[PDB]
Amino acid sequence: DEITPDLWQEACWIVISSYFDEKGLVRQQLDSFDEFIQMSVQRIVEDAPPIDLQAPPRYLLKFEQIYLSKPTHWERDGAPSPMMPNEARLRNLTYSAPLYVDITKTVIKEGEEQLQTQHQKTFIGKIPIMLRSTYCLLNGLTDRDLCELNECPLDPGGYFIINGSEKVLIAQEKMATNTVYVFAKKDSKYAYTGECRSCLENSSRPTSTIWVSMLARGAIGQRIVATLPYIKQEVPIIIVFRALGFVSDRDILEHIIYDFEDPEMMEMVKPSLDEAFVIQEQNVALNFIGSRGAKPGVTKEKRIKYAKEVLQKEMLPHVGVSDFCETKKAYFLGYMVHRLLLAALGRRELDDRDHYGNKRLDLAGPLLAFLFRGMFKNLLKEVRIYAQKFIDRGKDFNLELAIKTRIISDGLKYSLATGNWGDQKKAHQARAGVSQVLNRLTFASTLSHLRRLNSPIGRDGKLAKPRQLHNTLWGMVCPAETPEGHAVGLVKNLALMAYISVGSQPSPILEFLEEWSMENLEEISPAAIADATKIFVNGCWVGIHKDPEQLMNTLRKLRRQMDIIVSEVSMIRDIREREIRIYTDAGRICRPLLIVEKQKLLLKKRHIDQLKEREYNNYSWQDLVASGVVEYIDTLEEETVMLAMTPDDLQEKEVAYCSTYTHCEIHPSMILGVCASIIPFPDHNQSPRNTYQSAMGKQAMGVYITNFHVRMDTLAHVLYYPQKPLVTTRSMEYLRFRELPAGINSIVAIASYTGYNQEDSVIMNRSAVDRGFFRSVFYRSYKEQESKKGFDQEEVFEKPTRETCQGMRHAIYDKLDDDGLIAPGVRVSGDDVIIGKTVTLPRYTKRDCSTFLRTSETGIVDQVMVTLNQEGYKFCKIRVRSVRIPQIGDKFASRHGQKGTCGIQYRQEDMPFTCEGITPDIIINPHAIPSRMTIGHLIECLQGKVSANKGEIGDATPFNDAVNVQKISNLLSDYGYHLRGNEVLYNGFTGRKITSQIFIGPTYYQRLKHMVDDKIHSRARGPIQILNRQPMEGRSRDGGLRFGEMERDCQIAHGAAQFLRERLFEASDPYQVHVCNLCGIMAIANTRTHTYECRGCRNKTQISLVRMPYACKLLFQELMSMSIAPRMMSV
Amino acid sequence: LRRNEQNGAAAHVIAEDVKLLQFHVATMVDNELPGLPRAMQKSGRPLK
Amino acid sequence: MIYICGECHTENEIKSRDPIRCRECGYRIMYKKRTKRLVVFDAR
Amino acid sequence: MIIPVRCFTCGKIVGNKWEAYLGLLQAEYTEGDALDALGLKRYCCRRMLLAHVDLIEKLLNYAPLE
RNA sequence: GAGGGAACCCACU
Ligand SMILES: [Zn+2]
Ligand SMILES: [Zn+2]
Ligand SMILES: [Zn+2]
Repeated sequence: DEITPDLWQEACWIVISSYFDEKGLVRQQLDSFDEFIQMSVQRIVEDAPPIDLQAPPRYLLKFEQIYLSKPTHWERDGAPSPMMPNEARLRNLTYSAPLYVDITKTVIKEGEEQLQTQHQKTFIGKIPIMLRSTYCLLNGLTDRDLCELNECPLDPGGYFIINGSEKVLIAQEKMATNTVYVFAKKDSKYAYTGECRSCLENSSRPTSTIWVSMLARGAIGQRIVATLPYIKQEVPIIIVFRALGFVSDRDILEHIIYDFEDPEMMEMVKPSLDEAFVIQEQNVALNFIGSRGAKPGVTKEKRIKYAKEVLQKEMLPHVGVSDFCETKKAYFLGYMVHRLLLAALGRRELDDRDHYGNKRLDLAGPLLAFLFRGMFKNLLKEVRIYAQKFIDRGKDFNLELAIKTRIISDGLKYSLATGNWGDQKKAHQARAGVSQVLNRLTFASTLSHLRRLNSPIGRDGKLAKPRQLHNTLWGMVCPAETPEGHAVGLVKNLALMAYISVGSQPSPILEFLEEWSMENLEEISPAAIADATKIFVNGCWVGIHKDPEQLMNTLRKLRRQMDIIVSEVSMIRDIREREIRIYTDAGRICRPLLIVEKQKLLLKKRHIDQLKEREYNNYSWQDLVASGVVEYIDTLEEETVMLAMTPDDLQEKEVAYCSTYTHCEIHPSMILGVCASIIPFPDHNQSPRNTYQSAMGKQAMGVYITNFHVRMDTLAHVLYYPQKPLVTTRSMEYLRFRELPAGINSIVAIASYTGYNQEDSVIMNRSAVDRGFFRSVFYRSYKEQESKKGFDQEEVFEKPTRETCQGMRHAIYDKLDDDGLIAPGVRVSGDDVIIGKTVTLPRYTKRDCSTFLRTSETGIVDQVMVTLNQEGYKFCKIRVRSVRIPQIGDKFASRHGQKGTCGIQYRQEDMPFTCEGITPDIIINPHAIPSRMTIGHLIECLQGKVSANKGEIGDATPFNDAVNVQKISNLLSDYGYHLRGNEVLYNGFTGRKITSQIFIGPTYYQRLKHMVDDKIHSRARGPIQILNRQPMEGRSRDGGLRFGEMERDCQIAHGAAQFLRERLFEASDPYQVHVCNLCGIMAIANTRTHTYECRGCRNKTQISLVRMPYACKLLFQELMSMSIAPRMMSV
Repeated sequence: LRRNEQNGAAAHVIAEDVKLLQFHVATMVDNELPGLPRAMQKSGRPLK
Repeated sequence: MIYICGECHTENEIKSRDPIRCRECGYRIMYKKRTKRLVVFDAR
Repeated sequence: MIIPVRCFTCGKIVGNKWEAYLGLLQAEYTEGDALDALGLKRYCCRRMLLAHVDLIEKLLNYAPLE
């Protein structure tokens, strides 16, 4: 039976709860890593060619079968142990699993049979393991087993541990491969250009890009040329077709123009035929191609081989790379030329770069596969060099000594540790920030960082189009969550039900198409192409079909029952262009949609009833997918579907605005991401305020993880009393915000009281703050280790002695124990030693290199942990705890972009009060509201008053007609309050009623990480830089502030020349030099002996003292190093 | 190159040493000039 | 001095330059004792 | 993490009410009736118990170092 | 009574 509209909200949140019970939130990272480990590593090992080596004896090395173990640790003893993630985090280990491989070495001598050596399970490096993946040791463990291992069961996984640091792989956007995209290059010689970044499927190789372009009108006619890989000049397209093996113009035009009764395509291909008439043979065309190669060979036959290698191996690898597969390549190149002509005629629209179905998302799988492909090539190269050396002069080589496991191990470790995605010696020419340190300030920040997408377009670009919120981002990318500043629009976040496809083999779909009446390209005359539908499988034109509608019906029926076609395969029928494109590759972002047949949902009450007992029936989300009820639609397929926003669009009368709905949104509020789903009433706010809250929800202090006592993070922040919001969204039930909340429901009165809340400020209740309101804990970890940097050098944790250690920092050392480490529970201040480390000097046999506490960061040593690092030295980590009571200048934000620092704190007797004696916890200014139009803040406050009076958690799902401001007002008036949330407040100071009535009620506030005590900084005089002798950088180094160029301009406009001289000369770097009065060069001055001598002039009396900045002296000496003579003349 | 001119040496090795000296002096002054490889520290980072 | 083993909850005497290993279970992560010094908290 | 001793706004004792509130909720009370039975009349005291997340129970599932 | 630089990333106004 059909789901009634009164049960629809409950049913749709049931199916959403089923989806998040199965998939979770970091499914894309785990799925990509599992595909990389299970399939991509073995495929990379296979596609690597066997090593053939001759001096002579012949040696053939063939890598056959990989073996991956579980993550094990080997200490200096050498006994393996099951290495746990907390052990990796605490001991600064890399959570990696050893990768073995089966190698076969065959020996081919002269007059001797082949000899087989089976080197089974040969260790070739260590693969870092994503947490909670298949090969992690936490896989399949219950929550009790995770708690017994000191792991948080709410922790999502999806990250790596590299040297004890948690690293997340940000997903990387790229243009889709194997797809023809025609653009119009502006201000160039090309009117239009077709582009195909061709990459061969089932393999990890770089993408070869071909440009089939057309020259501009400004030339008798406009001609089509081809820019091929490894070819320096542009080649006319008819020459490429002739070199492919088709000399006649009729065959080339049959490959290009499918309907010969179309004269304008003939008119536009006329100039290319006229240009390339002088070549008429395949070998002459191959000669013309090879004449413009990377290195043109002197032998014509060498040019023929090079041109054939370019046209076969490097021209469109996806349609075919083997021998005698040139007709498929010719049909694809003709299709590219046909698309170019269609764009030239205006008969087909130009492709959109920002269209997000033209983009793929490289997740951890593809990125790690690219790395491992390069490094396995490097490992085979080094094995080849070693075995070549020991077959050249010697006769035999040991294979276990040939393999350098440091290559794979340290390359993966380096690229995951630094984020530079490439090689260590080529860091400047590799993409950076692919791997980032995982944000652990809030659980919401952890989730948002684990579901983070990145456009690798430079942030210095001032064009707006990649930063714009495209239409095709609906349901795939959160429209609110983007950073502010240089990375706006470029860094994106996943929507909650968005899933990035993991990849599949096209072989079942290809076989099914072969015997479902699709005729191949090799077996058809071109005359049949004009009326038939071209079929593309992963961008490979494989054939044509005469009945495309029943073919798409059959394909959808197969995918909906999880037959031959798997669920993540995208199938798009371009009906107007007569094309069917089937995509199975990875990186396609999709989302599940309810299937609608004849204005009725296929989701019935039986599915909802079965899902209500998910843990009884064993009915899950995957059963709902297999039932043909929901299906995953990606961005390219979504451009052909007809979405009902709600089932109310289906059950509509005579003018439903559409009678051909194909899909229905499960819930529209699922278009938001993790951080935008905690906003209550987001559709009542201005959109930049939702963006600002999506930014600040990652800076909100709560309880970031459950096992924070085990962890020693460098920066950690724990609220005393985090509360779940009184006004929640239903999407917050799957972000675990009810279990790890970040904030407190606060009685907020929006009023102007004493003027101390003006310009985005809040007044806090000091009496509330005394009771623990928004009190937090700051944890800081300090790491130190003994290191044997040489035989004589020996750092050691010792309690130092004043008459024995060189160069102490005049501090106390009594709080250290005699192991050199401070004890837990000891109060520490900014000038205190917490780790006493001395290094032996090669009577002061050792000097002080003790670890000091960061200045002005008073606190108490919470924990001290002693362990062994990777290379077996003593390693200490000390967590110091400091209690942060809310202060004037601490940043606080509601969930609506209402950031603001605390301006003052009043006690309970000074704050305004209601007739019940309720004082606000926070008073905010009214003027924060009108220009912002954060009406969702007011509705959250009203709904929270209703929720706290009724004893319930208010629902603030965005698009909900059951919740209305009038309904909340009537509910509030039912509880003895004014219906609009106003109350009569009395002045705290005088007791008189405030003439206006104050809006007051519970609103969820967040304590942001930005305390004033982490930012207050003054310098009188102190440390200076070595080179320019100017003050240092930042409060952490007791540095000075920069009196920059704009400040210099402002003080010029003020006319204050002596203040300008004070700031830029004698508050930064005074210096005195002695210059010759004749040559103007700095002289040699001995101030002790009064010997002022100038070499180059024989001058010992015409020397003058000049006061200049030290940076100006350094500038003049640098100029003299550049053979410039800056001569300071005192006349 | 002092060694290669104090004792006898070929013209081409002297020209190659002159080329290397010219490259080193130019990259001491200007390390971001186009057309030539950048002078790099052994860690792979270029020199300043 | 006395370090608690992270896994087996037992206290162990460790001298200087002794490798940090639990004599019971061979666990390499160990924690210092809470100090005996007298620390006063205002109850605020 | 644990129930606050005082209501933040007014300072009424709510630290002795969390287990009683959980027992009332286990006894099929609604949340509003459970709050009314405990004498929490002001909504400032009601947000103490209504919005409390008792994280200390899940913290007690970890084996203690000390 | 004060001994590194560089690179990259995140964030703030
Ligand atoms: Zn002179
Ligand atoms: Zn132990
Ligand atoms: Zn109260």
